[PDB]
Amino acid sequence: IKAICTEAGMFAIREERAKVTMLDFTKAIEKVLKKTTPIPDLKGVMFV
Amino acid sequence: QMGYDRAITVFSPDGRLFQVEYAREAVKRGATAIGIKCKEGVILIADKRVGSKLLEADTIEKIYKIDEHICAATSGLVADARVLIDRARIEAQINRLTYDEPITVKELAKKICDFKQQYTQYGGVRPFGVSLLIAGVDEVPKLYETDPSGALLEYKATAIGMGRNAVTEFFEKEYRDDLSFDDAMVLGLVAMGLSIESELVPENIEVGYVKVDDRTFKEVSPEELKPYVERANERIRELLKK
Amino acid sequence: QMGYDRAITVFSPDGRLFQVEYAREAVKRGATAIGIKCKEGVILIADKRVGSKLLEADTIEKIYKIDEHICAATSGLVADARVLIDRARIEAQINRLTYDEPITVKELAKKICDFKQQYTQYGGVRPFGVSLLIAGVDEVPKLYETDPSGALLEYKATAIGMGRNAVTEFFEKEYRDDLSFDDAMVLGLVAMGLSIESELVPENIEVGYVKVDDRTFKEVSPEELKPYVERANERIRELLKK
Amino acid sequence: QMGYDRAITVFSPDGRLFQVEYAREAVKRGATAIGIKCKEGVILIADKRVGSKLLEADTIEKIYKIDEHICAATSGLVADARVLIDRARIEAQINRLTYDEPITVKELAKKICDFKQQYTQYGGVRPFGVSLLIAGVDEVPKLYETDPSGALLEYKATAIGMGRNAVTEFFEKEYRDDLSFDDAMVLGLVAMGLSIESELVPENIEVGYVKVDDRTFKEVSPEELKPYVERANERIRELLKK
Amino acid sequence: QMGYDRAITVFSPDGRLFQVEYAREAVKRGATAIGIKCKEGVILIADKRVGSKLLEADTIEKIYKIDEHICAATSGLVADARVLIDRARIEAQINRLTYDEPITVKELAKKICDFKQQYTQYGGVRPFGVSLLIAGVDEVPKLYETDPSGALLEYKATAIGMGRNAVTEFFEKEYRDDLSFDDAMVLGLVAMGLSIESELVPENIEVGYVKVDDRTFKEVSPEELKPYVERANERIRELLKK
Amino acid sequence: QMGYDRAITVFSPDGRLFQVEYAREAVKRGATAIGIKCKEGVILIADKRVGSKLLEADTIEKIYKIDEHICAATSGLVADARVLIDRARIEAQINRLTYDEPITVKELAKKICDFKQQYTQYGGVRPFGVSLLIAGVDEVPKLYETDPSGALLEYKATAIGMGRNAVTEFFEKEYRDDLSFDDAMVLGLVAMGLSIESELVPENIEVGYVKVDDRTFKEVSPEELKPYVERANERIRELLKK
Amino acid sequence: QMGYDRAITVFSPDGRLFQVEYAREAVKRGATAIGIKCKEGVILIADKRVGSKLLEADTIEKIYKIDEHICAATSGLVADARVLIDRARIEAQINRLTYDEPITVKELAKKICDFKQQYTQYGGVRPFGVSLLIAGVDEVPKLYETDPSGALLEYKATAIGMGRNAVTEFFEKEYRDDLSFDDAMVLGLVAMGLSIESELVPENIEVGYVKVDDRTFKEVSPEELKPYVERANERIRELLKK
Amino acid sequence: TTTVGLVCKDGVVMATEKRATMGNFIASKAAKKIYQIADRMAMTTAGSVGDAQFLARIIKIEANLYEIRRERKPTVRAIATLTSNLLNSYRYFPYLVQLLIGGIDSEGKSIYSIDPIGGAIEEKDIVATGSGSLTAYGVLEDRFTPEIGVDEAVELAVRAIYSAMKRDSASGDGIDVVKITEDEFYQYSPEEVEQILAKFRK
Amino acid sequence: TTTVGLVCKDGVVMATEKRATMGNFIASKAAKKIYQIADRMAMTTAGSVGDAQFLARIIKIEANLYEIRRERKPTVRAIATLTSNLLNSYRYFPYLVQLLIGGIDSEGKSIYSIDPIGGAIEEKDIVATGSGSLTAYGVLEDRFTPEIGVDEAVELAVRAIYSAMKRDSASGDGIDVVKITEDEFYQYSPEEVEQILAKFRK
Repeated sequence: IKAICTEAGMFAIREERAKVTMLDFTKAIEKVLKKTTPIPDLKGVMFV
Repeated sequence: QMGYDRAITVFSPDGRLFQVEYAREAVKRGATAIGIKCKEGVILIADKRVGSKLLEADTIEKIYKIDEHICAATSGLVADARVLIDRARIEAQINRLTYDEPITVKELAKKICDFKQQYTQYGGVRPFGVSLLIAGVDEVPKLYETDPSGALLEYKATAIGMGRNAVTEFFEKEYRDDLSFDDAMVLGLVAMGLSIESELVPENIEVGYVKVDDRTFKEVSPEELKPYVERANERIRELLKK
Repeated sequence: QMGYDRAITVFSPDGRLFQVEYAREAVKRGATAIGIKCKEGVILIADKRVGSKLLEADTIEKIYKIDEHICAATSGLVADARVLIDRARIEAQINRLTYDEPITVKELAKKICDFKQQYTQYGGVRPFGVSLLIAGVDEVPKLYETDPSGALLEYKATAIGMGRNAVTEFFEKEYRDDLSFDDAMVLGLVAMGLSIESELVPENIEVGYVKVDDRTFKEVSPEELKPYVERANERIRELLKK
Repeated sequence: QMGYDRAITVFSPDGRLFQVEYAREAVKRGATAIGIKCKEGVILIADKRVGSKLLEADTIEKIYKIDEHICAATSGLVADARVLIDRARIEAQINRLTYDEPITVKELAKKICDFKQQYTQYGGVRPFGVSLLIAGVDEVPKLYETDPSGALLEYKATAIGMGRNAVTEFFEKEYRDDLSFDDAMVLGLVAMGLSIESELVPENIEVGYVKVDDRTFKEVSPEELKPYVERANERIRELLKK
Repeated sequence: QMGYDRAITVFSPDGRLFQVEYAREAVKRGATAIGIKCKEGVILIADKRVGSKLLEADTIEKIYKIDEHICAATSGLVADARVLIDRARIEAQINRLTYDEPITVKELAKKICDFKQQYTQYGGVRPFGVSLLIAGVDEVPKLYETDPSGALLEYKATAIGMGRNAVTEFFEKEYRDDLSFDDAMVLGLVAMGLSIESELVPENIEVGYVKVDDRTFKEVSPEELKPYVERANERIRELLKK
Repeated sequence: QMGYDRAITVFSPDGRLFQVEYAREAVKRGATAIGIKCKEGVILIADKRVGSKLLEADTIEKIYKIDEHICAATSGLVADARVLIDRARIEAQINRLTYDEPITVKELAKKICDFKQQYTQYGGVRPFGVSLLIAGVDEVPKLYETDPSGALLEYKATAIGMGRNAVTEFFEKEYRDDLSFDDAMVLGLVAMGLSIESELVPENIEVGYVKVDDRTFKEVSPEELKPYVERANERIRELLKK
Repeated sequence: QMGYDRAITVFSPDGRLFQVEYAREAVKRGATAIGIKCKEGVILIADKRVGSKLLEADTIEKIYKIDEHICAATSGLVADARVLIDRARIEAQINRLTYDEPITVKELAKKICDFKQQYTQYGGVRPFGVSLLIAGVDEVPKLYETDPSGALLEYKATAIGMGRNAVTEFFEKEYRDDLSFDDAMVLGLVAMGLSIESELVPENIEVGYVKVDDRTFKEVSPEELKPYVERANERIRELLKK
Repeated sequence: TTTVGLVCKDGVVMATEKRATMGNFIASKAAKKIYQIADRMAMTTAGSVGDAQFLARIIKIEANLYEIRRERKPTVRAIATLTSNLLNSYRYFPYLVQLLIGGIDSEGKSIYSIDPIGGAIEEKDIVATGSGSLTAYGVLEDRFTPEIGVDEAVELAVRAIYSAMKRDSASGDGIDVVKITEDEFYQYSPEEVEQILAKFRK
Repeated sequence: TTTVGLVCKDGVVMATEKRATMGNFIASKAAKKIYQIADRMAMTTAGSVGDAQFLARIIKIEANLYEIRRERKPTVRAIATLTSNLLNSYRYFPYLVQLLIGGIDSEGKSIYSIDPIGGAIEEKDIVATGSGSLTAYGVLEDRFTPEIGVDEAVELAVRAIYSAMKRDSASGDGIDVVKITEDEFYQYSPEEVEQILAKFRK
């Protein structure tokens, strides 16, 4: 969680701000998920 | 757990069948299907939500005609449900053949539960990972939920699928026992709206029902969904802001 | 871990083969049913408390007609119950087809035990995880317990499921063979009361009886159960003070 | 480990069957039985003293009439007994169907074992962890014990169940082959008394016999049993003071 | 993940069958096959691309005819396709036996997904691991993807295979319900050429199509693909510069 | 890999059935069988050297007769070769029984693939560990390779077994369709030279071919082989000056 | 590689059946049998040597006639040979039943091999544990070796069992194609002596042969084994002096 | 032999003759042709005794099993159709029986006439069955009243059988009548029934 | 025992005479011999009541199974073939019956004649079938025009069978018309029919 917070603030810098918002958060989270998920929920198309 | 979940034959010292529960975790992957039973008819509302705009909306449905005054929904595998429910058609048919009396909704449920039950006992073949909602009206409305075991539970308001926990919470609060066909219909559109977590368009949902007077199955056209859906959207937006 | 409960074709070195005692643990987890034997009949009581107001307060059933002079009550999976209760009703009738004699409680009991043991013995199929109470009056009142093992145990009065131990203690003290139909009925309603650690209201229990002087099954009507319960609640309350 | 004991179609490196050796101990895990042969018939005595006042004194039973003039006791798992004795009885009348011959005691047990041979060889099915003692008079008295494996041993006096080891020792000094029917009947009881470690009450233990004058199965009700028991009870007292 | 993929009976804890998951990868390893349905018919195009000139001019066979106006094409395991398709032809002939009507694409699809479903239930037989796009014109054009799971899904333009993802993205922008017969089939060639990442020639694509206006299936010669291919190359080129 | 390969039933994360592809490794070890098509017939050349010289290696034999215009060569188990060829033989003669037509090259291949495949999907039985090339001229040259999977790939020249590697890499440069009957027979004989890495003797090799203008399988005697072998031996030696 | 060897439905990742490799080692824990082909017939010899004199070597057989012009020898389990030669006898004769023709050596070798392949498809049956050498004269002498794998190979001199290696090195030097009956016989005897590492005694060897000239099987008594065994034994002495 | 049935608004009233006469023969002193399927359901047969009795055991056994299954009383239709089907599946063992399976349920009162080729068909008025049926119709159709009770219905069931008996030699006596007034299952039994025709002769 | 059928221009009309008698029991005279397959599909029978209703019930059940499973109304040709294949199934015992299956479907109006053994052939607009077949063809075809409607088609149906009845004596009086216009599936029953032909015969 401490690394994700750090990713988000860094994301803000890339977006030319000092404001951290929800889209900065969502990418920051994904970066960490990339590592340790993906687990496919694409098998939900085979379930009614 | 650890080999006492890797065959269906097993038991656990918990006294669970973990294999059946995993079969029930299959029901919870698929989408919500919700039923209400009221004194003037029975209401069936299914998710028809498409993953894409290249997916055809016509069949991805849950709702199956079974009898003249019986429809049903399914949650679980698609594959399992159509084979299982084509069995419920046959069964309804057998009854009409040999007694010349259309199958009651209760008897039907006992028969198709026992069919799932040979597949739960047997080791050589898996159970289905499906629950049904079997809704019909025989003389007066009836609503049952079939478990993946084959357990049979009578209900008056029920859900299966992914959206289920919130729909359980919802019918605690909201549902009343003096409500009509029209009033309980809208409420089930607010409940489908809750579970999918948006204000419904009437082209990602499908309604079938059976009234006592009509004593028929009908399927609700897009033209005919809209007054319920518009009424719904008003109360659905309020729960997505509060 | 044990490795003696992978299949029912394994035995323990202990002699208490574990996989059918894990079919026993399945029963215990399930919710209660009590059989109480008197000299003027037998009385039989089972849960109907199940679920909240989503669920029916008229959930069918735990208190099965098997005959029009034999009843049965259950604990364990109501799925495993379903198929077994089906076989019971045909079997009982099968005695009738080939003799035109009412099957006695003892003879009915031995046949369901034999059915259970087909599934128990084969290793390519699991036992039923359900126990049965069979109550009738053939012309002497009789009460048996049939184990998920398909083993036969006779009792003066007995209970199964979560409340087994509370009732067990309850009848240990109080149960006599000199109880009348009224006395024994109210005593078993006290004992059911204790099992769920709560009062009894007439929709949480279904109660049936087989009378001596009629030898026919009749189910006590909801408002007809209300005066037994009314006197029972007094006592259940005294003991939940403790 | 050890075994090589999760399959019955696999022998241990000793060459033994762990699975059957294990199923032999389940006879022992269940209740005692005492069989005694004398020269004026054969008495089979079965333990029916079990559980508290919650059970009826009749607890089934444990001493089935197999044929007119042949009876058997059971020790071990009840479920397994129920089916074993079913086949036993049907085979006893089958001999009369094809030969019009009262089945020999000897042949009946050999075929009880032959059924059980099949469930020891074929891995598709469990062994029965149950042992019957087979007492009758074909025209001389004979006492056998049938085993889970299907091994077959003629005795002239025996115990099985809980008292198997204890009572073998009792009978090295005490038992002779010059005992009277009455003496024998009392001595099988002293030993039974030895097994539970307590005075016997005839109101919960069941005795049958086949004499050589009779050639018919008879059963001893508790009023009759009283003087036998009174001569046993002095000796059970003598034993439990040393 | 582990132990939930060693048979088709077992479910994993999320309610997913990991055996079944590996079966979608089975679809995705194999060659791309695209279907594009329009008002005037339904066109089914499948990759005929060969990794050698030592394979046949037409390698037999990527697009099967399975009834008068019903065709399917394959992706995934092409070994299983031979059996799957042997069956699909027979089922569509069968309905012509027993009602002497052209089978509808939907009911044909249901029946083949029952034949998968049959090998899914049994744990002795492993399931189909190939996906077919069954396309035909009945009352109106219809197009399905029948999955290894035994599920049908209807789409209005579709894909499966290697190229599966790329052609979902392409049609999301480019496909519309305003597309002519010609504008559609041509659009599938564009879809196919991106997929292989090469200009198309007639020997690396196989086309059939279904007309409404003829109400018959035809299989288009490599010669009469030549104009459409030419038209297609411009768009493919632009796409491969993007 | 592991665990996705010690059964037939298992799918791997790749989607492949490694079990079947390991029976293609059973083929792969021993020996060259070569097929080469041309526009004036099809020529099937096969290895026939087996062990040392005690072994008679002028018989046993890959080029089995199957019809009057159908022949197949084998690579892989000799054990599997006999039954599969025998079935093949059965299916050929079924077409004559029932249509009074010699069966077509395509259909025999199609069928015998389906037969191998049936056996792939069943568990507790394996697919055949042998591969054939199906050579025939119905009215047209065809050359097929039928796989131990039960898939069908038509080639215009291929090889299976040990020599597969050599003949592919050779046919990249050499193979063309401008070959005649003669140019193909010598050219496939060179192909086989490279595969065993030696000069040919017409003693250790055997050729059958199906010509369009005879419509016969004919089996070439070693005196007849020899002229063609002279043509080839000079080519094979220049190519083993690499 | 480890664990691709405990089923026969299972190929290993290296391509090879190691299960079969372990079935060819059972032959080699048997006693050698040598077959040698001459122009004047076919001679079959077998090691009747027995490890003691409490067994009677003469009766213990080794070498059985199969047809009136085909004989066969075994190596491996006695047990598996009994099923296999009973197969053989019935099959040889079945040819005579429906064609009235004494079975051809190739053809019997083939039909026994197809039997042995069938026990190698299914994992439910243990593959054979013997090999036969099939030697008769149909119209020409043939001398086959059948393999437990269910393969057949033509040989002109061969062995099976533990001596297989040594008889190969021996016949590699001294085997000729131009041998007479008397010379072949001698040569085979010499060779058996190398394998046992010691002299021959008439009383622990069996020799049976089928001449081309006569086409009747005849079996060599100890009396008539004598001339041949002096001449052979001098050579063994010399050869195993080195 | 001959059996009669009529549908009243107060019940269903049917009649049998227990004796089955070839033409002079006495099959049995008394036998059963009226089978009690429920207190509201009846089975009255004309045909063979043995097939009728055989089918009846099955049916009695399935009426009570069907009741326990729906937890709802058997309908008249549901027993009728079962017998049509039971006959056609088990026809491998020959059947020569006509059945009249009738009674009372929520829908009203009705009789279904079943022939051994199959069939179950709705009757709300008049039905008669057997070799005496042709004569029986003559009587029943002239004297039918729609508003008729069970009280005048017994008099008629008597009159109808009584004429078949006096003009068929193959029609035995021992006339039993069953009445199902929706309150009980009364059997008059032979002795009273014989006295109904005592006042129609003399 | 004779049946007729005609396509009008807008419905299918079939008619069946009630009077079936086997021995000394009249099976039909007040009970049906036409069964409902689907809403506007019927099947008419000439032959025994028992055979006709037992076989029709299966076809009726499977007609429902068709409708529901595939969401497609079955055609006259669909029901027709199915019936043919089932008459193949059992033919060990009596199962020889002459069926006419017709009505309205979503490809027009059709009648199909199903032979006793199996097989199905089509009839443009006139059928018969029965033993009155020869008399019926005349009456229907003379008064059949391409432009006849359902009202005057029901009148005709009665006229073909009642002119035929006279030459026959496997048939008697009592007749049912069925009219299938796609606005009603009405079963005329004896009362009504006797009254319409009371004006067209006297």
